[PDB]
Amino acid sequence: VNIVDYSDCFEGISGGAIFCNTKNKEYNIYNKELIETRRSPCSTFKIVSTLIGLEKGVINSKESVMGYDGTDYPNKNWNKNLSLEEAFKESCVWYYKKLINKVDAKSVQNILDDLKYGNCDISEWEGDLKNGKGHLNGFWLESSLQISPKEQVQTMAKIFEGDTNFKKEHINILRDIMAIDVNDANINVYGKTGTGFDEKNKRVDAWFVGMLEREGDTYYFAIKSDDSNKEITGPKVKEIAINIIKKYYS
Ligand SMILES: *C(=O)N1C[C@H](NOS(=O)(=O)O)CC[C@H]1C(N)=O
Repeated sequence: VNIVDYSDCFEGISGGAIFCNTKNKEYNIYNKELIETRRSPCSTFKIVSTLIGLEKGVINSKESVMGYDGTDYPNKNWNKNLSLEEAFKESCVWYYKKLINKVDAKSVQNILDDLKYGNCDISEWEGDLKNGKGHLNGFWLESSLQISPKEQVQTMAKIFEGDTNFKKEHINILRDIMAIDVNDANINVYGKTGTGFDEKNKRVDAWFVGMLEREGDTYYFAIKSDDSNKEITGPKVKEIAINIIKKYYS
């Protein structure tokens, strides 16, 4: 366990980072207090909800559809019968809400327990209804479910090292749709952003969680901001993450 200083890459934004290589068990941690603090995963939960949907047969491939019903949305790309691959990359909330609402709560509880997914608290299934957004809500979006950056990395490692019961075929679908283009062919980067605002503490929950492959070595990582500036989003934290990878993990 090395405590490290990635602060230059955060360019003044409050946050932390953790990178873990399970072959030689080197944990690199920036801002240990934050890295151990549980927070809502927001859209990073789509990593796990994709696997849940595949395991239960709600979806079957990166092509699979959820039966778009014509509802109007402001994001152009949500207004179509999009595939799993597209819904993941667009972070399409209606697709993943429809997916998860086809699965019984006990099945979800037992999967989260098996993954040690933070507090595994799905008690507020419908999510943070006080924000007014109705069905565009769920337990994983600033609601009952909370996970620390360290636990995210531990979960990613268990999934992608083959240490869960999820089918290898399903793991590989998730790998395919998480792949990121970082304009450097010598590293393979995979991940998912997440964006929320913690109304109680007036801080963002801005995430980028995933994995890095670089010549035999694999690092599992989680980068997280808790800044008070509402302009700090998951996509912004992904840029920070990419800068860290390029500076320190190349
Ligand atoms: C997930 O966090 N959400 C869905 C969507 N994706 O955000 S991302 O660009 O950080 O991946 C928008 C924000 C958020 C939500 N409000 O539901």
